[PDB]
Amino acid sequence: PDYHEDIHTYLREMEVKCKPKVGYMKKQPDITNSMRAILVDWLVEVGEEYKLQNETLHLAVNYIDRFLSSMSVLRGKLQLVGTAAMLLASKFEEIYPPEVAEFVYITDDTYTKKQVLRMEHLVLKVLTFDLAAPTVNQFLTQYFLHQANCKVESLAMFLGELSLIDADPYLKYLPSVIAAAAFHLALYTVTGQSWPESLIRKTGYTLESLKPMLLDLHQTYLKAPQHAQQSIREKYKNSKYHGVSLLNPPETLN
Amino acid sequence: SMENFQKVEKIGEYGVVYKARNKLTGEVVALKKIRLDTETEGVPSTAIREISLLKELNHPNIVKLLDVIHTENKLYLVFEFLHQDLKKFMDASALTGIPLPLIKSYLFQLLQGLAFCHSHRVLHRDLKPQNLLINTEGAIKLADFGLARAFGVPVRTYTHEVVTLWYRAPEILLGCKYYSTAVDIWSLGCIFAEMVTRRALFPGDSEIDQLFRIFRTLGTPDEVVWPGVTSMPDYKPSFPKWARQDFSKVVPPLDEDGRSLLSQMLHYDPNKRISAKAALAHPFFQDVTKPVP
Ligand SMILES: CNc1nc(C)c(-c2nc(Nc3cccc(C(=O)N4CCOCC4)c3)ncc2C#N)s1
Repeated sequence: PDYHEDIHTYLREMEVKCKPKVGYMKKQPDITNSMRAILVDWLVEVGEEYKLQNETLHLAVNYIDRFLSSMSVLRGKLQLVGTAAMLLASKFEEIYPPEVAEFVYITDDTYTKKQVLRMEHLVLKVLTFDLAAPTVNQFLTQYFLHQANCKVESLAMFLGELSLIDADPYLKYLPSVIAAAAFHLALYTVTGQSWPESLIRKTGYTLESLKPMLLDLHQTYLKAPQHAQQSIREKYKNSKYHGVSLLNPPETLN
Repeated sequence: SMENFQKVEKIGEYGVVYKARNKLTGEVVALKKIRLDTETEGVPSTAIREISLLKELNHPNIVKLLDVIHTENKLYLVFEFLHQDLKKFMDASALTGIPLPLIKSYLFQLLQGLAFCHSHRVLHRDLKPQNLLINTEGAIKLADFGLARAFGVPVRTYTHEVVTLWYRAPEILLGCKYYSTAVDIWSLGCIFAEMVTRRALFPGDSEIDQLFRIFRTLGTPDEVVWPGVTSMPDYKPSFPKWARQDFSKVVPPLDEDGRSLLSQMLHYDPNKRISAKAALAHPFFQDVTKPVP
């Protein structure tokens, strides 16, 4: 309606305030980028088992990167931070959230129920109750209106989801920028078209400004079948997403 | 913590509400106590939504949250104190009625508060006289965000069990797959007429009765006034066919401009139902002032 311009402007304002530290992993003595990739891949599987929204997944990752920007954590307690973050994101976004007892179950007897409940309250304090954050997913649904191929949409969310795995180098790009590159790249792979005129007038992003981001994402697509993480590729094999993870990537983009 | 506050009296019952006083500064406030489920489910989702969304909104016509106090077993919310709610004010004016300029003033401020909400992607979903507060100067503010939600563009399928029955929208009663900002506008429409006629517009006592009270007044809808109405999950061809009636009998005291605005807030098709932003420009508000109660 007449609000979607006011909302888009407001979202561009809040994504700056809700951004994590770019170089936090260098200051964490006991954990690495490799360990973080393992945690995110596991959270993807959980979303499939209990059938949760894709927005819920994006919210949980945001909470985790902000918490680890402020507090030191040992490798043995890393899974406990992830479990409580996925629970908070469910209460905020889902119509029917899973009960606490089921979050205890999927950790396979590693932690107790009393431990999960206490970590929930600590995360709320550290973030000062600020939970309504913009995501890559939120910007993509607005971009979709400027088309209506349903296969281009599935491939677009596929590329965007892959970025959550690797802190290097995607922690230095804003969500709106990541959305822009993922859209144009999926559009050039399926049909062969490009970043629409209408969106240049809306976002103010040109194809030149998206260049450093787009070249990074292009390489991630090519080398995907050999990444140590594979939970995302198998998810988008399903016909519910039109089996988009089987298409071959283009060789050049000009 | 709480050693600086002194309680005066209990206000009502979410959680429990008190009126209290700051011992060192002299400020009067309102305290809302919430208990945590330490051995079971933890912090309630209604409290999580209410606190995170209210911290973003700052407007003269929206109640202000001052502080949040943590405790191992409890939460305390600290609000500004206001003098009375609208429902109690309407009962005190049962014999004389509410002056027209004051009705015009109150409604104008309510629309300014709602426009700010929708501009920041927030739905209220519980607008009624008991959740609206006034002071001794002529102001009015929105309150109780315990049923609120942040939406997206475009929307998804959300929770179906929403809004107090007397103030519920027709699209919800028919079990729609998608709803949005149009449901908040409908609630303010029923509130407008209640201020004028000194009684509720559609006081139904069941889900099926509520729907029929609307039909006998606005007329039974068809595909001409509401395209796609017969595809709703709870539509039935056995519905009786009543005819629309005159607005000169619905709201007698209202004049030309007032009746023009009312019929746009109660449109059947949510697409054509007027928005809060566009309503602020209607000719009815050409001479708006600010009286004192
Ligand atoms: C609907 N639930 C509410 N929770 C809070 C914290 C509310 C609130 N209440 C007030 N003040 C208030 C409300 C209702 C009644 C009286 C009251 O004591 N009287 C009214 C008649 O004259 C004398 C006695 C006071 N202010 C702010 C909020 C908020 N937020 S309502």
